[PDB]
Amino acid sequence: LTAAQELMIQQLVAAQLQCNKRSFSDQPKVTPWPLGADPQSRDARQQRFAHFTELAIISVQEIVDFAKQVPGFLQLGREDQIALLKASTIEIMLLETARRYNHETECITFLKDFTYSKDDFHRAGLQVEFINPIFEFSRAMRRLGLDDAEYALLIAINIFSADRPNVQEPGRVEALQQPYVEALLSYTRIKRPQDQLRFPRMLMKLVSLRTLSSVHSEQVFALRLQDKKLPPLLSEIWDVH
Amino acid sequence: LTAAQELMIQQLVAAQLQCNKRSPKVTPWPQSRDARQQRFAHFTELAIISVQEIVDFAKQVPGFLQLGREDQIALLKASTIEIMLLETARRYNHETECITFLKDFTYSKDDFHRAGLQVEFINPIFEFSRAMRRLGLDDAEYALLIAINIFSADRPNVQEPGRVEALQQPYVEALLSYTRIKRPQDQLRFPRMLMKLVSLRTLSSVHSEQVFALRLQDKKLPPLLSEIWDVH
Ligand SMILES: O=C(O)Cc1cccc(OCCCN(Cc2cccc(C(F)(F)F)c2Cl)CC(c2ccccc2)c2ccccc2)c1
Ligand SMILES: O=C(O)Cc1cccc(OCCCN(Cc2cccc(C(F)(F)F)c2Cl)CC(c2ccccc2)c2ccccc2)c1
Repeated sequence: LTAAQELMIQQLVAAQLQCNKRSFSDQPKVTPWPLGADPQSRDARQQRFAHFTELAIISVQEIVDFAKQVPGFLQLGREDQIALLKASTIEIMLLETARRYNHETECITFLKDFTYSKDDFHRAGLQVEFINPIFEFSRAMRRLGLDDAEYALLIAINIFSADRPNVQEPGRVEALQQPYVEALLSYTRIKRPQDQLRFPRMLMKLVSLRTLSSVHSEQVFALRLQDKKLPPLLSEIWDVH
Repeated sequence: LTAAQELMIQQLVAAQLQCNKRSPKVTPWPQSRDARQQRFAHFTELAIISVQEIVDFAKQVPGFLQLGREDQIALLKASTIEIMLLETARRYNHETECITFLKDFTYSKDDFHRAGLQVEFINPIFEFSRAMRRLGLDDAEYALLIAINIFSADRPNVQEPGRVEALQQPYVEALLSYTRIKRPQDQLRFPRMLMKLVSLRTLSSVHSEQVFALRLQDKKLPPLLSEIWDVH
């Protein structure tokens, strides 16, 4: 690896780590999960869903801040930064969620200590069409066994996707993406020099994330039909309105 | 390149050319409402022709008939629109900004609008087409991309995803080696190609939205397309 590729990876990893520290700091601010008689009532379902929207709000805000720290992001015009973040945020959340899936327990751990089973998501009113694919994707991500440098680079590559809607300088976005693809290629070559299909398997995950983003749109659309509104920051990125 | 890999690549290239060479009669291309439905009927029929090619090509991709019938159907259902977009990109002429079906039938961005397709559908297909032309894939690269697209284990309703992924592997290896030997000083060739598979997933959603917009606009897919793209 060149010094510049090493610097680049260190920057992304360190920025990610500041984001994690913020999550740990805000865990005490989150409205506790109802550990109630869990009486299959309408009230506690709303409380679970609301508690989940707060985790999502935390992640959406960290993603905004992380992207300013990604070398090159600030060279794009503000309208393209917005467009790239609009589209890639849900995909980055899915990657960060897969990274926190525990295949042994079949549970996901957000923030510092908040851990959730399949049925926990079901209990917040999320549809099976949403839950099941996210868990499939997470266990697929685990088989690759990505480290910190690999997750971070994948995320940067995801941010600089030139086929997002409303992008005004798509060629420019592709040229900012290329150094990240290059660093991921060189890094995987050096780390597992005898698994040559690892690199293309990682990029295939970018493909899966597009489908999941679609699934997510249908979930939010099912929310509109159920009269469940999202909080302002989430509504701002994901509702058509 | 090993003999097994040359065999497989050549098989795809020759299959692709024989599917093309062999492929009929169509509704004449003719602004009134009768005329909208006309142009639309016309393109619907060109799309059926393409579906027939793709289906015939898939059953000749080594690996495809090793799968159960259910997975065969599931992978074709999902792949068809994506391969069609790939074939459409291939028939884009950069110099005329027009797309040519079947040697002869030629159309511009306007022609697609005059047949009542969303602009939200047309503009992304033309963006993809021209991006695909910059990449300049050769016959082997296209063929191999298509086979890789077919064997995506994450399609809806796949029963044996581990098997589908196992079958995708040798096509991915063959594309890696082909690009290393045929373009040795373009390191990112290979990943740029795989990144088109990402674009295609999103184009697939855009297409579902266009199918949905036909449903509320009282515009019916003909039965062979309906079997693929309508719900229920
Ligand atoms: O944990 C951290 O440190 C920061 C972080 C990183 C990633 C995710 C995260 O919180 C996610 C909270 C759980 N979640 C909420 C959610 C996300 C996106 C949209 C919606 C909504 F629009 F539907 F409201 C919701 Cl409710 C759900 C989670 C999930 C996991 C497993 C099955 C089903 C759902 C999820 C969904 C989409 C993307 C990522 C996670 C905090
Ligand atoms: O010409 C050949 O040799 C065989 C061939 C190869 C590729 C395409 C093809 O048919 C062209 C049909 C044009 N088309 C119709 C269409 C395709 C897919 C879905 C739908 C529907 F769901 F809307 F019904 C339609 Cl109407 C549209 C075409 C297009 C190009 C550019 C802008 C807008 C639309 C297209 C759309 C999607 C995928 C491929 C082509 C025959």
